[PDB]
Amino acid sequence: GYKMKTHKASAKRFRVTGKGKIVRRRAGKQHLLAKKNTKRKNRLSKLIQVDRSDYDNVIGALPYLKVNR
Amino acid sequence: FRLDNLGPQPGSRKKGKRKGRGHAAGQGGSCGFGMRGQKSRSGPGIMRGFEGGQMPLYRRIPKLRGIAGGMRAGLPKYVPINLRDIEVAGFKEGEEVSLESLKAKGIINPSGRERRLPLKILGEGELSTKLQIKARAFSGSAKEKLEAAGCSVTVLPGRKKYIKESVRKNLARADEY
Amino acid sequence: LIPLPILNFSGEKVGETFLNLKTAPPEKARAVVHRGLITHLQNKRRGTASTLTRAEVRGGGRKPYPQKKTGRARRGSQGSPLRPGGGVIFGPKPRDWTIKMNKKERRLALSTAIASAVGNSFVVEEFAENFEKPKTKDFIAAMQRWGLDPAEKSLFFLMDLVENVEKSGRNIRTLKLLTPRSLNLFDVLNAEKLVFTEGTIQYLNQRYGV
Amino acid sequence: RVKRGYIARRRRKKIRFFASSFRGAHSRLTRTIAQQKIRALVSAHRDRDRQKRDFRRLWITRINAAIRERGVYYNYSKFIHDLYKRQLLLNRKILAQIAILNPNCIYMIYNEIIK
RNA sequence: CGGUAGGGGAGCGUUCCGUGUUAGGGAGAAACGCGUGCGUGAGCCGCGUUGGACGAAGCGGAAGCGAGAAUGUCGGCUUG
RNA sequence: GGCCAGUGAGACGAUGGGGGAUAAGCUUCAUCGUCGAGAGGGAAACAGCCCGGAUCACCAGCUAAGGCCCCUAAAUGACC
RNA sequence: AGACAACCUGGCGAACUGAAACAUCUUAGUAGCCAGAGGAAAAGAAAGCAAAAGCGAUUCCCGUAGUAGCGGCGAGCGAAAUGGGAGCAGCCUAAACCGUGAAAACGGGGUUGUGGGAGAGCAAUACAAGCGUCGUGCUGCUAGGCGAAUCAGUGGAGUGCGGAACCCUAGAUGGUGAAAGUCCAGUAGCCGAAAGCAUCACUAGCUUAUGCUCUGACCCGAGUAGCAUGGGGCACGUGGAAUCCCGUGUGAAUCAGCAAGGACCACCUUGCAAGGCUAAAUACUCCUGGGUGACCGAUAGCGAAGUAGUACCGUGAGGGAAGGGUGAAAAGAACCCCCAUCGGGGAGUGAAAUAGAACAUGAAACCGUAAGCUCUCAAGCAGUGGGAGGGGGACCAGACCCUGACCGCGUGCCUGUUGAAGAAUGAGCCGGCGACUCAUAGGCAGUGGCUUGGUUAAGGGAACCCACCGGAGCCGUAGCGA
Repeated sequence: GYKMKTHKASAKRFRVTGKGKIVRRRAGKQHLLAKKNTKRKNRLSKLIQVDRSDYDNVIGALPYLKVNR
Repeated sequence: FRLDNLGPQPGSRKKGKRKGRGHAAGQGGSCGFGMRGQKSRSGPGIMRGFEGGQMPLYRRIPKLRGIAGGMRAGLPKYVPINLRDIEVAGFKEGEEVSLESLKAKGIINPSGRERRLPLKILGEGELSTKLQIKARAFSGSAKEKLEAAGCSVTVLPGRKKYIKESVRKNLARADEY
Repeated sequence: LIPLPILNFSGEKVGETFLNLKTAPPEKARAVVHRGLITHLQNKRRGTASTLTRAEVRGGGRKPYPQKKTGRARRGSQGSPLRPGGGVIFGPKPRDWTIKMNKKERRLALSTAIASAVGNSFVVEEFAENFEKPKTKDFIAAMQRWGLDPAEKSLFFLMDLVENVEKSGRNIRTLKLLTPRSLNLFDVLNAEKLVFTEGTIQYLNQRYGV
Repeated sequence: RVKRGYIARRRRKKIRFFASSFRGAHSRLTRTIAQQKIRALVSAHRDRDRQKRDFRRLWITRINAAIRERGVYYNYSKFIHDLYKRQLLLNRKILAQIAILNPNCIYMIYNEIIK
């Protein structure tokens, strides 16, 4: 019948890492980079966990990716 | 067991709660949806992932890198098999190890790609019992384990790429010792 | 485990023919065979039921009277479901579902039903039939001599389905013949009295071993 | 799979039979039979707690009116002064009952409260 | 051990189905009306100079499953 | 943490203030009490004030707030 | 020619909607309109997929897969290849060449792809298969035929109950005063067609036809492909934009070639466009013939159980109802009285006449009549607690039921608010109809089945369900990085 469709606008932003947790790329990097600090530009260059609110929001908005909790 | 005396265990089948059948039932009246709003009205309601007019969670985050470029994603090109899959197996001292051996034994069950990704033997775990492996290429540590066990190790060349005769000529010119 | 006598047209106690099946564990049995039964007679069902919703009836798709200036409700259809002239809400669509039950749970349901069938003197046992002139009198006479009433709803099944017992057995209501081609659970869990043959007790031990 | 029923009429006929002697459309008319069942039962609640309270009040004023027949200024409070000093544990205002069912015996009660 | 919005646990009832061509039933079933009975209650059980052929319980399942509201709606009958 | 809801209109009273005219049962905040979601008693009646937190029964007793001439239960109580 | 419910093809072709606005997009090439046509239609026999390994026309199902992608990279849209099944079937034509005719045609030849065909020469004969008015053949259908086995007692009637017997190749069903294996029609089984239709098997007969060597010359579908533009559609919204088809304009090569393999070039691989035709699997019901139903039972089920698309409304397009059940058998009331009828009472039929034609059970609102208690100095959401007086049957006679002198207390119910007796909303009343439901997926919880990891989908099956196959796929086994 009707399969659920994977939301592509968040599948390109979120990712599972083996143990089963959503990670994400930090924002504020491809715009006005001289104005910032190198401390900021490698603070905003790493991928981190998403917090539990929007870890449980998009877990049902992106169904086919095997995330526990 | 007769047709009479059969009955399910408790907890196996709960009753589906019916809504709007009385306030003593639990979800009477507004059927458990408060008073008003989009959560009480009938229809599709709210898109999941929508922040109420705020720019959402997914739009404020930049796209993942190769998925931003549209580059083809990282994809497994072999079957990763450790030596822990080989010791716990019932392979005895005289036994061949190949694709159909690991399929027919009960270690790998490959279905989606029987055609593309052959095999690879990795390093974690030991292998005390010697064998005769004719499978695809190895890691350096797994070559150290299998050559440390004194077993017959054989790499298998899978496919031959098509090299153009001027590229094969330019590469055959490079044989200058 | 427990033996059982092999009867005939005479009725001696020759042979053993042990019935060793794959039983369900205790406290877990009646939920398993209840589950296989309830999907047997749930899967036996069919759609066969229909009703016309608001979008199908030949009632009006018009506004019968305007929105205001009339002391009467806002009724915008004559085939509205609030009005008993047609149109229903949430009635039965003709649904042809698929309730799948596991194989080795259903085989264990059959093995638990036949496993609980024997032991409480509900199984006597035959081995052969040779019925020239099939006429249902030696059938009900052998049925009487084996200790089975024709009205007490017995059931029994035979290998290879010889035609002269299908011909002499299909008229009495209380029993119907089966075969390993057509061995169900609901027809065999009537469980009043039920017999086997040697090809069915050794086919039945051949399949549901240990 | 039509499901026309009769259970609203037994559900409703029981409440119909409870609402007898309600003087008019409170005893005949269903959409008021319900709320008279309801209001009759809460009337039974508050009039039960206040029948405990109300009979307490009635026995207080009844034994007060019994004690005040002496003429000399002996109130109801002084009857409890010398009803608990002379150790009589909890006659429970049923001396307001034998104060009229046995007036010589309540005269023996009070005339032994004096001594 | 008060309780609105709300959450969880446990149950009653209805029509159909398996047992079921069930027990029972023109020696009166269902209905309709009745109770000095029993339950926390949804309800059960019992009685009927009414009615005239169906249909329990138990163990289970499935719902067009439960009414006092929608200027609801369809019939009947009031008020003035 | 997992699953899964509502709520996001508050109101008055005391204190701390701003707006006002130190006017509003006015408006906005900060801590608290009640109502909301709280029955009963006192307040004549009367959401927010005081006592007080209702599982149920009793034709039981003792009390808090508050009262003891009559309506309406208890002192036409005592002494300044 | 006209008609045809739905499916199918071709053309015109939206908009409300979703994006929380909206224009790109979606809804959607859906609805609608027109045309055509058959029981199926379309497509269909590689100028094809694929990737150095291979498959062999088209269609449909499971799967890959909600993957690769596409997209104000928003809302959303979403393949294909590998794999597993259902069903299988391939054939005619143009050109080069000979012959007749001023061409245009005609008759032979040839229609193929790790290339053929034409031209020249050598051999060689019959195996197999295709098509088919025609009539003998077969089964099936459109009429039907034979077809087993019991009485008696019971309150109207027996099929139910109790007592005595039997059939079964028949105990499916419908009816018969009442429920049936033995009462009837039937059924199981055995039979049966003058005539027509259909199913495959004969037949006078037409046909398909063969192998080798040389020969790059001659041919292999031209205003066509390609290109510059304007686009459409392939999941792909002009993007690197390929494949496919069109509008204007330019405009090739024949096999030593041309096209495709996701701009394009080189090599290789694959195929041979610019010519047509084909059954099957496949989708649906205005229907037809069988079998079913945890489908309905007169507010339901078709709108329609009678005049049903009827009465009625509208100029018209069109909208659109409602009304079932006396009995088993009318046995439907002879006759007498009231009397102009309608109706009523006797009598008669019936088991029932309180089953009388408004006729089956008949509830509530509503209207009444009779019996018990009680109201005309009385303020009240009509109650409730206490209960004066009175009445009724009674047996655990103290109990139970009905009435209510008087006192205390008590601001209808829902909605929905900070707050509703509210003079905020709603309902004249009574009875019915009337609302978190269904399909498919993700996630979690609870109960199971296996852990020699688990489980099948499509599909096959004694008509369906089903035993048993069917390991395709899916999930967990390895992660990190773009």
